[PDB]
Amino acid sequence: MEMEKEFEQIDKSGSWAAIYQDIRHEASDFPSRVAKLPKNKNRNRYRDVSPFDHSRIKLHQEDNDYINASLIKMEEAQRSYILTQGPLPNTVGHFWEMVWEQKSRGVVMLNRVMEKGSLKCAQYWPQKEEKEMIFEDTNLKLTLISEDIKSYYTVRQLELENLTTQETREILHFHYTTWPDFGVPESPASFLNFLFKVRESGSLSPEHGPVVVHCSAGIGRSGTFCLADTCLLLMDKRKDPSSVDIKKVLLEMRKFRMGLIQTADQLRFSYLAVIEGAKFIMGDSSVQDQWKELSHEDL
Ligand SMILES: Cc1ccc(Sc2ncccc2C(=O)O)cc1
Ligand SMILES: Cc1ccc(Sc2ncccc2C(=O)O)cc1
Repeated sequence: MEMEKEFEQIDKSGSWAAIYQDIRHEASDFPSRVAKLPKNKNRNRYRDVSPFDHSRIKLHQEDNDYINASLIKMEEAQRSYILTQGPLPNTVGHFWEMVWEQKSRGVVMLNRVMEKGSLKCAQYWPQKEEKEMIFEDTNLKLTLISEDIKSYYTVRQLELENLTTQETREILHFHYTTWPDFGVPESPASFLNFLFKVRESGSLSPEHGPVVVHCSAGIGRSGTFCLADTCLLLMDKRKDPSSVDIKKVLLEMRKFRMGLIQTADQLRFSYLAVIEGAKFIMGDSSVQDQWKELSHEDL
């Protein structure tokens, strides 16, 4: 079926939980043996969220090459993403090692450091220009260059230096700051405006390594971001945009990391985002300005 009318048909029939459970039943199951080795227990935030062996990102280190991160490679859309958990106190150095080794330009963060009164990830970037961070275990230095705070998100320019070779690179940090502690946003307008800002930066483009995207576990909000981006790109590439099947795309992405999209509410929100985003793309270029306005990002 098409998307927008399949959407109204699930709303009127109130069957989002059943649709989502079907996806869970059909999703791939691949081994994650490296994640479960005892030496890696303090490298995993959640015991039930692990990268598959076949798609996990390897650190270029001979002692322990493990990080909780997966390469999602979308062949028809010609986009790749790295999805990872929020860094832990003992993995912030591994996190920036991965960014360096994979030649990423951008990092997309979809959570706040504290949510629901508990820590959801480490403070892994510097908050003041004059107070840089040094990661001694991986020999990297990280400096805040500039920060632009908007109403729904913040963009930061960061400098990452490999202290071994004295090479430097500019990394862009895209921080969506307004996802609610419970549930999903009422309108997808600010999330879509954010996605378009990441796109406009070059961070998703083939001349760079894959974008690194995370939330707390790296499967829920993170899955919503890459699912919406890939579906919109396929609608632009194909002769028949109504042939894009969001459930089939999600199952393809779940071949590369378990658990993407964590609730039926996140599934419904992903449909909403793709539906509204397809109107702004067209050919309606003006819709982009509309999203920006409706997002009230200023202040
Ligand atoms: C490796 C790297 C190089 C350059 C930059 S940007 C910059 N650096 C210093 C002053 C100003 C800027 C600016 O972009 O205005 C970031 C990272
Ligand atoms: C064990 C575990 C912990 C956390 C997560 S993320 C999550 N969990 C439950 C609902 C929603 C989300 C979300 O994606 O926001 C997944 C698994």
